[PDB]
Amino acid sequence: DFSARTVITPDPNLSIDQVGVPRSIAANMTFAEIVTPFNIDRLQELVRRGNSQYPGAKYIIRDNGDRIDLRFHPKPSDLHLQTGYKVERHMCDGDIVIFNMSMMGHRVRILPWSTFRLNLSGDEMNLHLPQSLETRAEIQELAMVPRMIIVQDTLTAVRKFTKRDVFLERGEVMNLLMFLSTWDGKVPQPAILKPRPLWTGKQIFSLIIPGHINCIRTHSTHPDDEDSGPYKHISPGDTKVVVENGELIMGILCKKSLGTSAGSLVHISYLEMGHDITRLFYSNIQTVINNWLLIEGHTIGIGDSIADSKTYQDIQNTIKKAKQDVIEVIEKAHNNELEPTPGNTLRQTFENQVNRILNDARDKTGSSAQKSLSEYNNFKSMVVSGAKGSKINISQVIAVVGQQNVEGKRIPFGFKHRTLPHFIKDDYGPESRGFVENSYLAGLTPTEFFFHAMGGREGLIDTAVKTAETGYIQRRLIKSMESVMVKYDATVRNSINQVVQLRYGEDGLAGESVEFQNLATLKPSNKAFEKKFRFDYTNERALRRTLQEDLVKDVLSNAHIQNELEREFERMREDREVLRVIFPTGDSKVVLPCNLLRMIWNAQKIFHINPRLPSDLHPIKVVEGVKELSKKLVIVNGDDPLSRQAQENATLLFNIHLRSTLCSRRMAEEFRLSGEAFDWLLGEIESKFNQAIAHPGEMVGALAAQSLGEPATQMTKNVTLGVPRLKELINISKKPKTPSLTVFLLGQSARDAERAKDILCRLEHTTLRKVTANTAIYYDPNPQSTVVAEDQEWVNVYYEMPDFDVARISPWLLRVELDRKHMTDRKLTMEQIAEKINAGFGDDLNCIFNDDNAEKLVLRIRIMNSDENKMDDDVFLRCIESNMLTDMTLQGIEQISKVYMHLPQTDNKKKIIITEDGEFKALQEWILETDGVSLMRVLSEKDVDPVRTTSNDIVEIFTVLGIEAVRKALERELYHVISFDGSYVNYRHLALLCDTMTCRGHLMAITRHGVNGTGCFDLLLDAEKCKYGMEIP
Amino acid sequence: DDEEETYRLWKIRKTIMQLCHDRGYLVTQDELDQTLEEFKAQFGDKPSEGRPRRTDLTVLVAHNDDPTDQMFVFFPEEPKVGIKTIKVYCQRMQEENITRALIVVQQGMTPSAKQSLVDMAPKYILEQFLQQELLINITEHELVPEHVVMTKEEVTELLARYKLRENQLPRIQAGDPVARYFGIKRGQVVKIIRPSETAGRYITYRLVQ
Amino acid sequence: WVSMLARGGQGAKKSAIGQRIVATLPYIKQEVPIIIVFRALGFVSDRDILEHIIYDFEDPEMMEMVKPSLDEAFVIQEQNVALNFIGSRGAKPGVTKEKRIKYAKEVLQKEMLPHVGVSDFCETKKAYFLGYMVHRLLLAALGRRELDDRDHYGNKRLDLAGPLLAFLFRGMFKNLLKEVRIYAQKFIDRGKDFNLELAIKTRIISDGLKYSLATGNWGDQKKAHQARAGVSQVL
Amino acid sequence: EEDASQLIFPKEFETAETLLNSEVHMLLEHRKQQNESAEDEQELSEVFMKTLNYTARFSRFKNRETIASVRSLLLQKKLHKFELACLANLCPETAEESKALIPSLEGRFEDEELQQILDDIQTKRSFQY
Amino acid sequence: MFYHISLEHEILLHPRYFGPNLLNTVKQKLFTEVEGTCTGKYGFVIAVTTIDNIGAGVIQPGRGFVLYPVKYKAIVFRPFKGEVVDAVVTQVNKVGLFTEIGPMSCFISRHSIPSEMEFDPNSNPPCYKTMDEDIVIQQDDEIRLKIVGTRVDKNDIFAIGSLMDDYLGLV
Amino acid sequence: QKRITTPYMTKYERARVLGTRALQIAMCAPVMVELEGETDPLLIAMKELKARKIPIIIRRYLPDGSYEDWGVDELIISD
Repeated sequence: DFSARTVITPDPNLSIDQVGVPRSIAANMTFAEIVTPFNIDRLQELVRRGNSQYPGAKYIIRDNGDRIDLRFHPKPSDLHLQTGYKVERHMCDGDIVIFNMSMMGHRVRILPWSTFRLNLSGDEMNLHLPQSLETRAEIQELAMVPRMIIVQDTLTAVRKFTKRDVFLERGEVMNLLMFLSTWDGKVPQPAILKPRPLWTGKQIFSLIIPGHINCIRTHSTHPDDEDSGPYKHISPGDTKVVVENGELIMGILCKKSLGTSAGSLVHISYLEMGHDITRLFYSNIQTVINNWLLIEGHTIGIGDSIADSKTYQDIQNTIKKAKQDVIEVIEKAHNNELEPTPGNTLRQTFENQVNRILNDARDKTGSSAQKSLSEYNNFKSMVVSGAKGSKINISQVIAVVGQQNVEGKRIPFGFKHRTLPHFIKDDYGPESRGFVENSYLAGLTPTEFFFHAMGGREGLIDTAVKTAETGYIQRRLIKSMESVMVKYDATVRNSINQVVQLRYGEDGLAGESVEFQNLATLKPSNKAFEKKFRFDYTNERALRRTLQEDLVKDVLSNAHIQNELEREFERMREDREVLRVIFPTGDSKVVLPCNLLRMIWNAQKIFHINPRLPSDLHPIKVVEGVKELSKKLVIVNGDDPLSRQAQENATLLFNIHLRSTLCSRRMAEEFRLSGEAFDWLLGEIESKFNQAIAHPGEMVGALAAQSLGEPATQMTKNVTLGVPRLKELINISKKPKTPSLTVFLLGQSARDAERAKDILCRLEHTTLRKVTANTAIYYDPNPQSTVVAEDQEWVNVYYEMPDFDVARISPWLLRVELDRKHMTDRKLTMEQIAEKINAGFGDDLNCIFNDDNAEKLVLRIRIMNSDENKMDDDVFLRCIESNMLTDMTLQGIEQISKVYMHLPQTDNKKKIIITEDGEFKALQEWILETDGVSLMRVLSEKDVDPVRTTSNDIVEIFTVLGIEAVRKALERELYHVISFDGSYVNYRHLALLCDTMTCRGHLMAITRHGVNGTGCFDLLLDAEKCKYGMEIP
Repeated sequence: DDEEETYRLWKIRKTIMQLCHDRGYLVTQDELDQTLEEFKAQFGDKPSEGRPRRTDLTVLVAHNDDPTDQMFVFFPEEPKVGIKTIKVYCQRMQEENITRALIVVQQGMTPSAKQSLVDMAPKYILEQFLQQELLINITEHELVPEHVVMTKEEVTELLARYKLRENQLPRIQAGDPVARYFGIKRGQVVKIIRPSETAGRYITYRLVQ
Repeated sequence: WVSMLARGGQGAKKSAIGQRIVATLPYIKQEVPIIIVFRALGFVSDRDILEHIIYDFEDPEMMEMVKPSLDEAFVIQEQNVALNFIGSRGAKPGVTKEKRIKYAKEVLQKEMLPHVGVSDFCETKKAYFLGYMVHRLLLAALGRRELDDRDHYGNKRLDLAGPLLAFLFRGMFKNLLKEVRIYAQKFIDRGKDFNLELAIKTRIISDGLKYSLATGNWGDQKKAHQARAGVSQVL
Repeated sequence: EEDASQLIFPKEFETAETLLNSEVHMLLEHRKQQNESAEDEQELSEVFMKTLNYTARFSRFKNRETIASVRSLLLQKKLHKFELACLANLCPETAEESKALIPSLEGRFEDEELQQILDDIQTKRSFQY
Repeated sequence: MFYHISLEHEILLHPRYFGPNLLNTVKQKLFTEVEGTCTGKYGFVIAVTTIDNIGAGVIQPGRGFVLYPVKYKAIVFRPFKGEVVDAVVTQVNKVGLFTEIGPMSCFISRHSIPSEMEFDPNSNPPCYKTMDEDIVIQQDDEIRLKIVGTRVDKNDIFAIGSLMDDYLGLV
Repeated sequence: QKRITTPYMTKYERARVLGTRALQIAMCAPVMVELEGETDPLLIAMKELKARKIPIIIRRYLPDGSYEDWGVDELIISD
């Protein structure tokens, strides 16, 4: 029953799940309901109301299937209904509706006005009503908003609300607590009892936090040195967020702490409590903050944009300094003083230097503007909380708009060498080329306005096409993975029943319950790891402090316990080695199902564990308990060796992290958990992991497409990225835009710069055109003539030897000069060039080279004597001349235009090698990024790493390394573009896309059709269980 | 260039010897990590324009499980490989009564000669390898995971546990460089133990078809 | 389109001469060398060809570029041969040899460069404009002249209701003569005079302009070509 | 049981050769000419008139020479006969458009080569003014 | 879609047409039976190009009508399922766009039309236009649609199209 | 017996079992558990699952064609 579309308006009072609908729309919509004795009267009254009154029924269906219209009401008897009938009663409060392939269900609430109401936390929409009860029950159980998951108007006020300055009087506190649904009914004790009660904002928000959840976060304006300083726990600026037993003890909340992220209050509550409790957390925050906002209030005005005169002078001074610096750079290029970089040309180098000066000025002036804003300033409040806007937006409003780049470059010369008629010809100044030195508040000059429009026009065009392209990818991905689903054997299979993945995400765990954490058994070196993990029972005094007197005696009484303690450490050390190969990059961050660190903290608070007193937990219990827990956690159930081997692989990281986090030393050194606390901890881990198992019947393929398509909208040496690369990755097209290849060097040359140049030259393809200066065809009657005067001195001595002079020689010549500068860069030699010409072309012609020490290099080429004795020699020389200047490769590999060599500052490119001490260290190794794909030949080159040398073109990798290597390469390219803008996507979703494409053994283009189901189990009735039961009537 | 040829031939020999070891044949320890300095010493002369040629580069190895399953690695020693030379090699192999042999073909191969590998009798198994391909070891590449060939006994047990069919398992082309490196044919399942970031280790099985 | 072949291609003779200029006539399917065109105009002498194209004989850079173009047209020395050469690839080549010259003569005189000259005594004027087009190409090829900007509004003209309706008015008027001719054709052959009142059709002139201005599709929907939508929109 | 996207249809149509919308107009015109004057018969059926307007409106080519050139140009490639008329009739602007509209082309045509074919059709199709 | 086929049709000829050059009557009769009709298997027979050959005339016993199996070359319009082809809009209604693919008429349902489109009864003439007004489908508008399915009714083929697929619309 | 599927009950199974049972309850089906005034059919079925009384038997079809009969009571639900 599709409804009429209507505009959308916000409604903070309504819950996020609830949706507001007008009476008129609900009147047209009908919901068929089966009448039952328990609600026979309810249908009897509603049908009596009629269609004129809103709470009525459009039609009534009898058992035989006949539909009777209630508009007419011909007979009272026909109005009367019997049990088992179906009545199409009009939609009322409490009904479930579904609208925007993943759709979220909502609970309809009737409101007077016409426009729809949605508690966002505009565009028209049509809400669909599920008529059947079965799907209605299913929708409310899995498709509700709480299971699917804050406005910017609340996050900004939340940051102000949690500020230590905020103090609430008794009267104000009453109103805030009234809107709190999850309130125990008891007013908390004021923080400041005298001289007058004053509740802090955190105290009110403490009740908002549900249950007891512990998490540590940091405010956006958190100085780095503050954590290292002595005031780390007592934050001078309240920039550290800590929650204990569900109480916000300290810290100002913001998007980082309260907004959705890897670690946040909402995220922690979702895992700790669930979805239903989390929704109340959202509702309480929105309602309570809104009421308080009426007291504090949020606004914006000119005063925010008007900065102090001191900063204005600095901004203008920086702008003036930048403008003068640009002129100086222009003057240097005017007088030829500027020297181009070896990796760029003069024209491009000048554009780079000027861009940095202007770009740096905007950032420096913009940064000063951020510091200029006071705490009371409204502009600072928005950015500080991170709700809306950005530091760049304030910079363009206060300090400077910045350069207006068009098509990735400055304003082009639309006219003859001048951007606009007003500017002089061939003007490369700031104003002429579009540099906007005036902020929005100050006002732009007439020239700047047009340049600003040109920059804005490009963004609008890009935005218009970005949505069209990005939307196309979303539909294409869903179709190719619509049938992908997890079956009851914990395997991922499509409609054809082909195994895409043995286990979902290669682990068999859901992507929602997993939480980010960093196991600390790989980063520490061979000195810190042993001290922090290996239990030391030799120190009598230390054990007494850590363990009670009886425990110390027990461990030192029998050697059986001592052996187990050392054995547990050996397993951890063994786990340390396997992690290194698994994580060559050495990053500690990893995705795991349940967070042990948070769970341990919860146990400490639940049982009130204090580190002062000795821990009564037996260390042998930790190792024994962990051993039992590992067996209980099962991914591949079975007893066959394949299942046992798969089980270890599936839980390889979890067991390693579990043992490292839960060990004898840590449990008695820092965690200090008691015996009872550990027992509860083991049970919680087992329950959390069991709930983390991928439930069969989940459309992981559809989930992955949505998870991969959402970041695609926020996407948009020169390496193409964003939508253009994303299209080319799914579009297997043989010829990408910029198919670059990264070359990694090894050995001594990998460190030196000059030693890496020869590799650069031997990889880059150079032709005679790039090394030649000029060429001409001169005439010499006799061999000894040499009409050219300059070369007569050196040709004579060389020609004395009768080489190829046994017979007549044609009087033609093909003398060609070689550029001196180009030869030095390539380190070429005259003999090398001559050898290729003779060997490459054969014995058709003979070449003569001069001394290298000569300032000008002369290369004389004449047709071979044998061929001399139809283009005999004159026209042929013209033909051959063009050939050797176009398709002649003195040294290099074809399809390689240029090679970019530069030391990589990024850690990923840098080689990471385990040091002798143990701590990870990243050395500096030169990397040569080259345009084009020649992986087959580039890899088979001297002083080139055959392992780490990888290309960005999947097609090239397929023909060289195979389909299996493409799966990893495709993952890297997909992750590289997704992570370029800072967005992150779960690896399981990315792996699924690559596996499906490579499932058939060859690269498959994503289904271009892009047109765009719980049937793996059937419910069966049992007579034995039906023997018991009494009918309600 | 004679000096360039020494490295080019040395890499082929080093990769070829490692190819047999990965396949499952008995290979001497010294021949796997044999150094370039020893490449010239054990030949005693420069390959190009010298006594050391490609004909004597032929190596003989025996399968670890059974010594009677020897393997051959022949070198055409010519810019292009024709039918006549191919017929000689298998005819030469007939005397030794061997079932598998490897041909290290140069960059150019006669299209007619390619048909020789298709019309050969089922007991004939000739695998072509370009000179450029063998200059680098594909297996050692970081992107390429560890590949292990699954025996017939394991395949039947594997399907029984997972209740899978040949078509359901992921497919891999027979012409893949990794498949050619292991010399696997249709109906063979390759165990891929890749270092998955999520679970650490993830074993995947692909059927050649 | 007076195009210039790229240097990418390689051949026995193409590489030698290298880059040569080829001009495609509006009614000639194939690309004929520009040099042959001048020969058809009447400038048989090769020097006259260089005079019209190259204005500065002192500069040798431009002279070398035109040399390869002369090689293709060298075999065609006489003007009649040049006219014969062009007519060979005409859209409707004549059965007899003399007809090819006539067709080429009409194409170059009328079809080619109508604006510079439409009569039969504008050969000198037409050649000068043709040489200028080659000269403009030479400057761009050598890089001494910047390439014309596609988006430059000076290179774009705006057609308003006046210019637009002027083109449309010709469509009905041209059809109006056909209606008069066809109507009179049956009358004329019978020998009796035909009244003009019936000959002139008011509907074509009235409905013809009203049709496009209402629906928005220009031209004649009877014509087998793609229409222009989006103009004459509802105010 | 038949689908154009998957190139599945009754076996009878395999022997048939596809025709362009503009080309069919010529065949209809030839049929129209003889019926109108060559023989005195009943007026042509309404179905014939309806398709004549459709072909004329969507006729992408002026004369037979343009039609023949495109037919010859596409015949040199391995284009299937079903795609021969469908591509010309649709006249996709770019290679990306053709593959999405024609799933079959994506199977055996690359993103670059096909683009060089569609643009050739553009140079042949004639616009009103 | 247009094809060139060689079909077989049994022509029933009355004995009244047994006069001189009776083959001409058979030839002209074929220009009325298979011409202008719409067979459900091969689609609309828009026109006939030429006649291949005329088979021997077999006299049906009892009936007395001679049967002439004749082979002819003709062009048909068979809409294949799941085929995208241009169409012409003939009328627009709240139910959905009504298109015209050559001789046949194809109907587009409202659901198949993208959700962004919204029917406007106020605008003269009616035309499915979205809120952004970027694309509008008026009458006699050349639009591209994909035929999801075709059904044969009363010796005629009725097609159902959709525009949910990418690049379907005014372009 | 010899059942290899997870002992726990998936969310999809829980939603369908309650939905089908709720539909049955609305059609004058008997209720095993005691009725304490719960009118809404979903609530009646929800407590039935809690008490492990729903007669519905889940037949999970394995991808290989085999099926396992898992009872709702046998499966471990999460409350």
